[PDB]
Amino acid sequence: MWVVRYQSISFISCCLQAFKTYSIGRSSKNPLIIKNDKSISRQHITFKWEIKHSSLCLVNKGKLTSLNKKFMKVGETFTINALKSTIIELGTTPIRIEFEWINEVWNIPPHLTQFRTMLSEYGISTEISINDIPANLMISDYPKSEDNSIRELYALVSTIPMKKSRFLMELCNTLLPTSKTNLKFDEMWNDMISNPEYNVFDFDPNILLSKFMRLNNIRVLTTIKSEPRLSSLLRTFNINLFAFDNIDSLYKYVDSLEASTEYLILTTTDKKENGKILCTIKTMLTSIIDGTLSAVINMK
Repeated sequence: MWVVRYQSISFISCCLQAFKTYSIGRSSKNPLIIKNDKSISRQHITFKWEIKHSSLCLVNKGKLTSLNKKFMKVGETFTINALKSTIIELGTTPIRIEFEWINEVWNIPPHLTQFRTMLSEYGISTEISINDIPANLMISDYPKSEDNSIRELYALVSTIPMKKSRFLMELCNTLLPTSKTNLKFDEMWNDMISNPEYNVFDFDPNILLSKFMRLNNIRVLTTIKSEPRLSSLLRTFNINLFAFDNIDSLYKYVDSLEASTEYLILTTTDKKENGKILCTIKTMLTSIIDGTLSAVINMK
């Protein structure tokens, strides 16, 4: 997303909506007024971007406007590319205006498809396949989520932060139209992003992953042919992952394994059977984060 920010001193910030032609000046008719500076024209500078690749297009309408020390001629068109921030200095006393590209890509559940267009209109990208280039935010409704979902698994192991879906809907419903009405986008974002009632879990991502190390050296034996083929996610935690065509083929292996060998079995279903204890991803996750794994591993 594109954020612009500048400047009783009032810190103003605002999320740039695509295709809208924005403008900074002293004239009241601007979306973003700079007060208290005569070096600032009626309409001093304008800009709009459209759907990396989401570059910003600016055109200087004011007397003094400097980008990285090179000075715009009145009317000159210049652009800012979609790293870090970029600042353009305006006026005699330089008023420093900052344009940041915050490449936000969110992984969302399918029922929230109705919000994708809006999110993209404000530079928040969404995805449904866990794809390959990681996302920075996983919208998830765990524990109210499919029992053999790999999504929470993928994010927990990828230290991607997980937030309830109301976070997504509150952002679109509230802080988006309001950031316009009060030029404090940055404060709202950081309230919403640090507000705990949108958190799925009680610990920071990397702390969550820390609870994932008691796996240590253990055999994980599974009936599940998964999206990012599981073994990948768990190659991280350096764990012997073993897959079987039907729970038959897996029960075979247990007899072959020596006694007092530790294993758990990740199956379609939570239930005890043949003395052994069979669990699913969601139960394994939960026992890990809770620490109650012991009541789920078996030994031979």
